[PDB]
Amino acid sequence: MIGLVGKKVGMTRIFTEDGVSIPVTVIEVEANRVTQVKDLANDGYRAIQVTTGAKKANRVTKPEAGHFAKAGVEAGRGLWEFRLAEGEEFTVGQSISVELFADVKKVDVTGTSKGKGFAGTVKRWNFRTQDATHGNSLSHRVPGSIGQNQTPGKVFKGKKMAGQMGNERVTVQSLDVVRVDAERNLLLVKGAVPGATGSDLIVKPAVKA
Amino acid sequence: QGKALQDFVIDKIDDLKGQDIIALDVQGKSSITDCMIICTGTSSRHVMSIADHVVQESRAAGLLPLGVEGENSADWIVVDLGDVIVHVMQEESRRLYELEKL
Amino acid sequence: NIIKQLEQEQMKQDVPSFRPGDTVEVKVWVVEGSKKRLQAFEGVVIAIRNRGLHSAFTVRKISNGEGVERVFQTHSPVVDSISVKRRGAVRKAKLYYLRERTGKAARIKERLN
Amino acid sequence: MRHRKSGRQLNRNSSHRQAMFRNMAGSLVRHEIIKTTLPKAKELRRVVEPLITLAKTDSVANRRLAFARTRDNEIVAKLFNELGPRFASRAGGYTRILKCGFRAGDNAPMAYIELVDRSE
Amino acid sequence: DENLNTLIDYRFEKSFRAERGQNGASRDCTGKRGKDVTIKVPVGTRVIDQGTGETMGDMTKHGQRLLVAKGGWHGLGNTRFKSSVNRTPRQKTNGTPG
Amino acid sequence: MIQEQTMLNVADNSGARRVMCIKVLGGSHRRYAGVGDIIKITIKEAIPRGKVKKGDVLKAVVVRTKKGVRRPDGSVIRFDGNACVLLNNNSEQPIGTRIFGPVTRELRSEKFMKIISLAPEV
RNA sequence: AGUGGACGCAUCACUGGUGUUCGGGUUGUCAUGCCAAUGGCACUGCCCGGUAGCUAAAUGCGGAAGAGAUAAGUGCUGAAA
RNA sequence: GGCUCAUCACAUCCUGGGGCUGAAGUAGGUCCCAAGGGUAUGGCUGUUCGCCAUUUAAAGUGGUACGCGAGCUGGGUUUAG
RNA sequence: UCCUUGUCGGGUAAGUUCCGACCUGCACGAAUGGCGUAAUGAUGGCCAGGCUGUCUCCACCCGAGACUCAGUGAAAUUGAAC
RNA sequence: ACAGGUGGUCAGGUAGAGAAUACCAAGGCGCUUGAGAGAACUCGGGUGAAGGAACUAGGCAAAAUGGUGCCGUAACUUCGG
Repeated sequence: MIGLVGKKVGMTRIFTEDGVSIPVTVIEVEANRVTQVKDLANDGYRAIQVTTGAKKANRVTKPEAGHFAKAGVEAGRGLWEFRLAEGEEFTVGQSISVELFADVKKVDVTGTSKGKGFAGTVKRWNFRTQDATHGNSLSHRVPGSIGQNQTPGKVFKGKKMAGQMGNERVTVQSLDVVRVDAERNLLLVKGAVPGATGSDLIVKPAVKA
Repeated sequence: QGKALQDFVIDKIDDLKGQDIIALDVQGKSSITDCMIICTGTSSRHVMSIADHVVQESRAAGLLPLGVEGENSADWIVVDLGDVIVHVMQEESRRLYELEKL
Repeated sequence: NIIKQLEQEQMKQDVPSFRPGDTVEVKVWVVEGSKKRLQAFEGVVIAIRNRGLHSAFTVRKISNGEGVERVFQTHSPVVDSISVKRRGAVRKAKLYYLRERTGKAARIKERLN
Repeated sequence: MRHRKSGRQLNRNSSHRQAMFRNMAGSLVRHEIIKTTLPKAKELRRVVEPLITLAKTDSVANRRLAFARTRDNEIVAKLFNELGPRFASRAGGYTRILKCGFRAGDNAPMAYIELVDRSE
Repeated sequence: DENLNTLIDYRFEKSFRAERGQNGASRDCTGKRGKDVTIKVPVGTRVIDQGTGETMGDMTKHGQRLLVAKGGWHGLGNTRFKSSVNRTPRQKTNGTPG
Repeated sequence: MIQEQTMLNVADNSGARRVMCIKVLGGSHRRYAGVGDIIKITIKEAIPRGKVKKGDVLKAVVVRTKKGVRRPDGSVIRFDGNACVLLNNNSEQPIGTRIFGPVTRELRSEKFMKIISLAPEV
């Protein structure tokens, strides 16, 4: 089925009567009004475009403003689409709430994780950190060897070495769902999800069994 | 429920020649076990059968044993039922350990 | 906002207040099979970390000549009753110095109030 | 990794930083005019404004704690006597940033941080 | 062998050679010890030799290993023979056969 | 967290007093032994009249760890001094008769009911 | 069906580590006129802690289950004969 | 030579599928297909190799001018004592 | 001292290192000195107690560079290069 | 206008045995490029959960003890140590 769109708010753990601690992630997913419905005849694939939240009218770009006007919905922070899965059909302007995830009980959450800047090789691919003593000079955490001798003479692209990590799309799969609240606009999921506090993210039913 | 299972285990072990039966009460002394029953085994074959006997009546009584220890050695072996724990021991091997000091 | 409201609904409102260095008696539940007992635990608190519903404190006792340190969560159902026996008199929030000194030479006096 | 961190060090150690704003807070109060580069003035609000709101009430202990900063009897005497009553009805924002181009030495961003009125 | 009673594994395979100890290599690389092949035998097999036709030991219990043919002795390379009397270590010492 | 090349204390009347763990068990590249595991050790100090003679290598079970265990409710049980209880080589039955000091309750799921039956403290 | 070893992603809510912009104890000395109270220097003067943030040893998850065409192989019908 | 970083081939160490088996079951022996993944820590000497202790299912074999010093060390090789 | 990792014992789980014992002295040998020697040594080797980021295994923090801006402004090398 | 070398003369207070050391008096300076960013990485350091040399050729580097007063102090020995 389709997913929902929320954002990280904080971390807390829920207590059971049996005395088991379940650390959950607080996700706030409100009424995700559908902005556009796509069909095979007109678009080649069946999907619906959805938005959430409210955006200040000054920053609402005028071409964007007309887009929501056609759908009959107010402004949003973004326009993500969730694909349809052969048998559930929706209409433009329909609002979907937390109650859709009342039975999935397993979700995969994806989003833009925290950016680490220009992180080193050790922080990126967890290298083995050449010895810092026993005569070692000016090379304590450098990558070291990156290639072979006069043979071919190139480093194969895809090599693991220094670069920028984080601030990229990443998915964590099969997260246990603990509690769903529609009246209080809450989504509690066992574990941790990518992104920081307030970063936008999308949650979908788990594709695994 | 402890007294009912205590009667259920003491009767079954005695049905297959289980001698030197003493029921201990460690309530208050220790916070792990509720009741302590001790048993004597002459040698390896039948004490394993006693362990085989008690584990299969437990499966037929609903309560699932949560741990056993005796493997490739019959000097000691334990079968657990939660509140009540049975210790079937060899007579020669018991004297090395304690008797009614637990 | 939503975090704080979620914190307060699961909060425990019957936890007594104890000082960092008092002698505290705590009874902790045990989940074993189908029947549960209460475990009485002796010791003196050496550290207090009061942080929301996840507030925790560390208690230390001596058993068979060996020191064991136990931690708890104040707002958890695992603990049942936290009672203070004698009130300590120390000006340090963190009593991490008890490890180096021996027990017999590190008795804490009463607060007298 | 400077995530959710506040306060700069300006390529200067902690010993310099405390002494740096020690003079900066005192000089701003004594004269009520300053021509310093923006990063000084931008980070200047960390110290002087808490000092001014420390002068909202007059007490012996309050002045002693205020004396621990600004390292000067003359500066603290200026507080609690005129900075207090003048800013009594104002809650915060005792300083204003006024960028004034670049210096001729090394082209650093010049800025003014000043009191609202200065009573001058 | 307690978990078997078969003896056909002796007519199907009658000749076996323990691997010869590999010759020493350059860079002062010694030869790896030939892996000891274990011949499983059912309990109660008394062994006779051509020559000293006396049993080295009867097989009664399960889980014990008996040695019937000890391995040879490794050879000595020219590096071990380094000296100034010859000033040219080139002689070779072959290993004693098992 | 106890790895190779470390000396521990002894929590039974076997005879050893200062033992040094010989190799961590559990799998390939096992960095750390937990609190419920089969850790094998060697003897560095023992009473001459005891059952074990100093220098022997034999299995053991760790009972107390300085870091502690992880309770399912975010709790740890810290100790003062790592301790172990000896084992036979072929069989995992400890040889000692008494156990000194408290023992964590997480070892119930570890299937080492020798220590649980003994050690009356906790 | 569970529980583990190695690797990867997320994470600060739990256990901690750091946390020289936070508080406190203390030595020598100088200074603020002095008592008291404070500031500088001596590696942050030496230490005890610990906000946020970062992080692991801390906790959640991942490898799939499947589908199509296949190697070795096992087959049905089946003539060439 | 060690540390770091790896790449490819299959004459496959394990995992995977089968034939024969002298395959009662388990544990195995040989061969075929299969490179997707993984494919030890220590004491001794500079040692690669190797003797031993001890783990894992495994501690595979090779090529890459027997990889990699404008990456690191110089313990062997080392002019001058 | 080629056979020397000579053979055995101690030390460690494991010791081509170290110490003790056995002499089969290729090529020990008595002022180009032999045998012991307290103390002494920035002398070679080995072992033990404490200690620790040497390492398992890396994380954070403080300063000087590295990066941006402004001013001054270098060198090896270079047949020609799309 | 160089982190180098260069002989003599005078030698304050505090605590300290001291011309060591930490601060200060008179005096002399802030060392002729700075303002920002708070990445990898390089250099000098601080601290660290559990382990305590398991790394390495080698305890290399680090880390550790360190003063005063009392008691006590081994084999050997040239009687001094």
